[PDB]
Amino acid sequence: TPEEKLLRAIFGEKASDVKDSSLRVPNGVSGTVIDVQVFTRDGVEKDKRA
Amino acid sequence: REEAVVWDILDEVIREHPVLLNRAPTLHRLGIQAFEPVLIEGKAIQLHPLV
Amino acid sequence: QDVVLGLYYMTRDCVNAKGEGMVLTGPKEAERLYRSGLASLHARVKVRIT
Amino acid sequence: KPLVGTGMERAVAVDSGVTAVAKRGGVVQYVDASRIVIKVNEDEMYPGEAGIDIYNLTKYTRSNQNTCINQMPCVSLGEPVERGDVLADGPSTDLGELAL
Amino acid sequence: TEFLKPRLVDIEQVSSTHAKVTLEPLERGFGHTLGNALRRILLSSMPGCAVTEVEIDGVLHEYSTKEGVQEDILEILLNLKGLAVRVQGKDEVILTLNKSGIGPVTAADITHDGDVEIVKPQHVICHLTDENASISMRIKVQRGRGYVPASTRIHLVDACYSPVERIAYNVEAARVEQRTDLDKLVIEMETNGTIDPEEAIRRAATILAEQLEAFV
Amino acid sequence: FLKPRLVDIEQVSSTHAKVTLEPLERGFGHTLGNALRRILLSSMPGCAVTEVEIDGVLHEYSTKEGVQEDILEILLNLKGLAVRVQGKDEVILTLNKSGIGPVTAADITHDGDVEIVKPQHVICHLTDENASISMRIKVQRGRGYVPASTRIHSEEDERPIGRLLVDACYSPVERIAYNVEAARVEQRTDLDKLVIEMETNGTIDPEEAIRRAATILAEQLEAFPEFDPILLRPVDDLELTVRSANCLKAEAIHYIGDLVQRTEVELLKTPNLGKKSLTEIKDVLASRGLSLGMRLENWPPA
Amino acid sequence: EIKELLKLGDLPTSGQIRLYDGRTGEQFERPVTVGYMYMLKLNHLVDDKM
Repeated sequence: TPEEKLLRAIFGEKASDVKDSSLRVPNGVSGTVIDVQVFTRDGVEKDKRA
Repeated sequence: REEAVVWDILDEVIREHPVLLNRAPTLHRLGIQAFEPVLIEGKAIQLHPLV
Repeated sequence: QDVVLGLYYMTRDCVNAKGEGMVLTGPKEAERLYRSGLASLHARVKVRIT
Repeated sequence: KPLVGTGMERAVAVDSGVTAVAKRGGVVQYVDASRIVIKVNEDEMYPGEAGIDIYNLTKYTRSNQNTCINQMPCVSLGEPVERGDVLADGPSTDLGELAL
Repeated sequence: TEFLKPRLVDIEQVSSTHAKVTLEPLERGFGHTLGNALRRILLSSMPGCAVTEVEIDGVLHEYSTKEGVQEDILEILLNLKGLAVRVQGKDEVILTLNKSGIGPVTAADITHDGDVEIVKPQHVICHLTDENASISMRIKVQRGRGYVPASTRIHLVDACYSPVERIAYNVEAARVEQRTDLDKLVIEMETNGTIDPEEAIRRAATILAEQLEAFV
Repeated sequence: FLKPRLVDIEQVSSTHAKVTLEPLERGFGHTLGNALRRILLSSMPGCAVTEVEIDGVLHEYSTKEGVQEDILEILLNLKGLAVRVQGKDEVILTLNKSGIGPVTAADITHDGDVEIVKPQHVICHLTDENASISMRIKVQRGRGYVPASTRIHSEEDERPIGRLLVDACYSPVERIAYNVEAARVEQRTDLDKLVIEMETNGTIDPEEAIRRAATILAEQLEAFPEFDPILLRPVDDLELTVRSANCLKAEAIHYIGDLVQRTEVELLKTPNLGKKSLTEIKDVLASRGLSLGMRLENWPPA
Repeated sequence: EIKELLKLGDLPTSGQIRLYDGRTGEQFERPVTVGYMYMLKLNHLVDDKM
């Protein structure tokens, strides 16, 4: 919108074409990560961590 | 961020602002009763014995 | 429940106890007599009350 | 452990798969928080393959109630064990008995 | 590993002989130990002089009837127990009740001595009925560092030394900034008017401090 | 108005002892005694182990190969390790051992202020011939119970994930009991005694504890908006390269407010800042609406 | 058999002993029942329900 357009041009920020869907720890629960498993579609390239 | 100040602000908004307490099997109108909030460290609701 | 057992155990009398039969100016020194272990909580006593 | 018991808790603990029960009697070759290796007595042992019974203990993993399910060895290095004995306790079990 | 002292007092007193003082932060579980050790000292142990024994002019006993007074001798003894006496360097003083008349004998009807001070002139000792109703007696005070009843004198009036009439401590949750839970200690006292509750607390706990003078 | 004092302190064990108090007036044994019990149980110096970094361990929920104890079990065992220090408020020790056999508390490297009260204490066992465990046991001193959960608020980069925080068990005292018996001193009407029989882990002397207890007890009787917030953020919040951050810190620039005051001239005159670093700084500052040579006039308020 | 096993433990037949308030240090009137009860923690934990 207009005020947002002014805001961006004042501060010079590129608004990303990507929205943040990242998985984050549920509010209030605190623990230690003991395991990580990555499942990949057969035929899609496995990432670095995987 | 839960900055230390906000707590005191909460103590302000809680003071004269009542809250409603209700239980599951509501029968008579006393099934819902208004109280005055007292901030408590814990996840449990403290309910006056006489009620 | 707890409370009524409290007032019941408080307000009650046995046949013989500490300070049985004595006299006190008022409730103040009655409680003062009890809390010091001198007089039993339940004992037959004449006291001046207003 | 239940301080006041019945005598059933042993059966409940053992008969349920939570605890790790010895397949065959013998002595313990190796005792780790990970695994437990038992050298089988010759009498209970079969002629071929010789062999020792190695029990791989289940370690910390997700349960159905989102609780923890983990095993600990109740035996010590080089200990006599008998067939059908508790080698390891599961969660909420003490020495073959059931501690809830 | 430094410690915590209170920092938000507010003595709210009703009238004069009564007081309700409060102490804001206090480390967890310190409110009960302070409140209690103090209540114990305040009640069971305190300097003061009231009445130990009073001779009877009409009779030799606590069980009898006086001509001119419908009050039993024990009754008048209770009234005497309720008399506020503050004495000076004189350790034991004795007064006299000389008076007669168609009306009640007050605390202002007692004899005035040098080192004796009665805080309450309106205090009622006993009534005086019709005519002259012969009455006057001698009253002996004494000291104690606690509460000593009449039966405790084995070798009679109950001696009420401790000026405290009533002592109570209420401990409630104390909130300070980022410290989770602290104790708030409220001491409520009633005295006989001889020594004000405020100083009384001080001297009371001062006894405590004297007891600890051999350690810290 | 007789004041009390102490008398024979009977030590029956490394664990516990009975301290006694002779001159006690009517009813004072209880008033002093219970009050003393309270402070004794509650407030006392303690040295309980806090932080532990072990060999190949990322979290307390794993098992190390060669030890039948789970890591969490080993932490729980360490929490029960009783040590006493003198000049240091926090010392870090180093534990090392291998081969088949129990690893006790005497297997740690001995430091200057380190005193192990239970050398026989079992930290963990060792099941294999070649299997070895090294760990840093970070022992600090404090009062009361400080759980591991409340320990993280301050945070401030506890990043060495190999470091497992443990609940603080700080307190010498286990059990305290006080009995008053009538104590007859040669001449006196009637006086009481105070027998305080206490239980400890050995890390505190009876006289010392009994002393501090009444020390604290008496000690209580002692009263008986303009400008940008962004300017006060640390330079690390700018998320510069390590080099630039260290250079700025070396030039006494610890906050953003300090950086926005400097000019390009002045920064280029520094011994360690090239054109690349300056480009980076100008980039990150411009990315948040800031720049160099910014004046805020009034540095600082309070 | 219970009382008989209490005798072997040096503990009273009543199963009741004297208890003292950790606050005032004074004794509690009447003996109270103390013992060892096996207690379970069901999983209704408040940080779930809240």
